[PDB]
Amino acid sequence: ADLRALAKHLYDSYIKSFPLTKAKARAILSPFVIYDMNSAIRIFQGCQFRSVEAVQEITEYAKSIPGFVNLDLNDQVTLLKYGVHEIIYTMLASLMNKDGVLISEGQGFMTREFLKSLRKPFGDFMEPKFEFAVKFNALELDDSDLAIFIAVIILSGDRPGLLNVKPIEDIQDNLLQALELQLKLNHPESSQLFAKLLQKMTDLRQIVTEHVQLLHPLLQEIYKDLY
Amino acid sequence: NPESADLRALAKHLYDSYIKSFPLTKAKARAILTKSPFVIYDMNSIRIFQGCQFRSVEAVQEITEYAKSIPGFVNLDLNDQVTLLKYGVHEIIYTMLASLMNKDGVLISEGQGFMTREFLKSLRKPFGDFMEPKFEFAVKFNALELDDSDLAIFIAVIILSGDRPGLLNVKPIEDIQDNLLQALELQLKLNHPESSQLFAKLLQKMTDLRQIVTEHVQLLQVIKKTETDMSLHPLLQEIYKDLY
Ligand SMILES: O=C(O)[C@H](Cc1ccccc1)Oc1ccc(-c2cccc3ccccc23)cc1
Repeated sequence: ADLRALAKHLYDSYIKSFPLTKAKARAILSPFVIYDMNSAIRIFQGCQFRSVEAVQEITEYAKSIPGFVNLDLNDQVTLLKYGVHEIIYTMLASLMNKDGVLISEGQGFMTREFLKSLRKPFGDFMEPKFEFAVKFNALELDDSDLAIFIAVIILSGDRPGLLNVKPIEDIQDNLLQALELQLKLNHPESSQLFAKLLQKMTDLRQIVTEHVQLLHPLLQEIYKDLY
Repeated sequence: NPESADLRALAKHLYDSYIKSFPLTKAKARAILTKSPFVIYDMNSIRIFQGCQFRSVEAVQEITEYAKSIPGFVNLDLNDQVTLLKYGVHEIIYTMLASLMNKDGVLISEGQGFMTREFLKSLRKPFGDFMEPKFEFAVKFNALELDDSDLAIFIAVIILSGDRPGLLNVKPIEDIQDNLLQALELQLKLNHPESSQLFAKLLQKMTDLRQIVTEHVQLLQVIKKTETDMSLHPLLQEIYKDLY
């Protein structure tokens, strides 16, 4: 059918857009372990720099989603604006376990306790994403499921200020069918995977809103607006 | 298929419990909105907020009665019963509230009145924005064209969520929600054969549900201290105490 072609195309584009896949993360999870100060504001700013990296990679991945480049430009702008943060957290889950997260494209690993011990502002920076990551990682998704999931996420017709919702929901419809079939084929004995996955978007958005809540002139200019 | 039959029996039980638990259903509300209400559209007729607290508390009682009928719920560990009710009852209040709203206003007083959206937008201090997020949700949610038989399973699903903060025995809850989600899927396929992937879109609406409740929590924090003379009910106070 159409849905396996769509799923293979999306998987191939995910492999090509994202250097460090979930499979490689699971493989690792040897990295340099950062467990304390001997191994503040530098960690937070580094996370924002990695985030701008990732925004660029995600936008490139979005352009490969069939139909997306054809949409009205304002609607592509606002879909990426509100989608990239939820996708960043979805992809960050791939790099985490209960004890820490892999950083630096897989060569480092920083511990959850070292992150939890930072001074007042930065001590809760990461803790909601660890709490979420444990739940999301319990779904035991792999890369081919995530490739379709994040596309679904990008094609969300509820973002405020959308000009033309109809083609976007049409595409998300195709994607949703493709995802449902992908999860039936890959996870036979995972009874209601589709529904549980869609439920996870509620925690995704709650993370995003809480993180928005918590939040050199040329550098200031590069790393403003898209977080 | 033999399993679809079991899901049908579950759906029928849930629907029957819904009808028994909520005196004013979506069907009656729609019938009244299209036997006719008195309309309130300006002052000529703080008080409204206390009315909303009285109705909220009554809704909490009705939803607790419904919850007791969801198969398995009363057999759960009493602490998880308290946690699920604490985290689910407001999502359910806004869900059922959408049934009573259209673009222009909302039914009040057991259906005998209708208060206009603009009037509710014109209220003083930080009260003008009380109903707006609800009207904005209601317009999108009513667009799904759900009926009582769909809603009855949906709100059960909303109660039995295994990601609620602080649950002890997640396993029985995810088993119940798995069952309820199969039941809802079947019901929506049979009852709305032509609406494509309605199940996915309904499940996606839970996101806006949670955004409504967390924004209402903030607004509540801003409301209670401006007017130290205002009063909050212990039931709602205890539901909001911990939270997020
Ligand atoms: O959240 C809920 O339980 C309901 C939901 C709901 C929405 C619409 C119609 C019916 C019910 O909203 C409420 C919002 C406000 C107050 C309230 C009343 C009196 C004094 C207050 C002082 C500080 C804060 C809140 C106060 C009660 C319920």
